[PDB]
This record gives sequence, structure tokens and C-alpha cells, in this order.
Amino acid sequence: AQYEDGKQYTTLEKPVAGAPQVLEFFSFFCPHCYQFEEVLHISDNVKKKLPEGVKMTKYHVNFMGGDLGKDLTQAWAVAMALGVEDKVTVPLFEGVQKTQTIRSASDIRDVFINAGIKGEEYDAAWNSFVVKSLVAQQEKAAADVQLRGVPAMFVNGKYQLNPQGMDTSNMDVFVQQYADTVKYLSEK
Repeated sequence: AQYEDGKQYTTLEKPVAGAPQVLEFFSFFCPHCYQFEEVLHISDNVKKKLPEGVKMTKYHVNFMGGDLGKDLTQAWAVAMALGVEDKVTVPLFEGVQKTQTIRSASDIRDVFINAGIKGEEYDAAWNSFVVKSLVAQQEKAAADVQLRGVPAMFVNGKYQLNPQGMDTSNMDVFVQQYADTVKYLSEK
């Protein structure tokens, strides 16, 4: 066929019940993740092609960057709780990978301050149990599919995107193949 298991996607032999419809994993330490966010705009292109009635979830992971890695997972929980993802994603990526100015939890915090989240609001969120449970969800979702690498995208807890099997000569063609594949898997 045109879409083949083991080619543009793999099927989990261990399907996950009640999973988010479109679930993306990343790390601010992850070099392809940086590309996916600032050069390819994968999330946004997938969304533009998803049917109506389908929501997108994106979670951070712990297994890169050690201690700072975990802080970032908690910071992403704060970002999700406050609804400020679209304001901190770029400066977090550039702080970790481009300028390398993010070296501590305080440097993460500065990024939010510069994006206009008030210190009090951030610290309150950082220490909240709503954020604790949001960190738990991120971890549980990654555990459920025994995630050992990022970027990763799962559709309906059953299919995992496989971008290694997609021409990368043209970045625009790659992105549409990726997005079109997510749409196909969605309608499956």
C-alpha cells in the first residue's frame, strides 16, 4: 500500500488505552526537536491538517540533560498550567541549544520573566500540586510507550510516526508527508 506499517509508522504491540489522540514528546536538549520546532514547525503543520474534533498534546521528557532535564519537564508543566507554551518554547530552545544561557532552574525562570509571566505567578505555579500532577502525567505518558527517544509522536496510543522513512531533500515536502501521515493514522 502507500502507507505501510514499519515504513511511515510503526504499530505498538502494546497499545495504550485512553491515550491522547495526538501525543508528541520532546526535550529542550534534543537537537531534532529544535529543528521540529523552529525550522520545520511540525506541530503547527500537523494541526493545520488534523480533522475537527482532534486535540494535540505535547509533553517534555526527563531522559535528556540530567538534572536540568527534570527542571525543564517541571517548567513545561508550569507552561501548560499557565497556558504560555507559545511564549516560552522558542526562548527555552534557544537558551539551551543556541546561546547556552540556561544552566539552572533560575535561568529557566528568567525566560518566563522575560516573556512577561510575573515572578510570583511563576513561583506559585512551580510549587503547586496542579503542576506536580501535570509532571506526573508527562512521566506516565512517556512510561506507557516506554519512550527511549525524542522527537516522537503517537496517534491514538497505537501508532508511532517513523520519520526515518521520509525523503529529507526538501524540508517542506518532509513536513507535509509527516503531517499527511498523521492525518491518515488519525482516520484509521
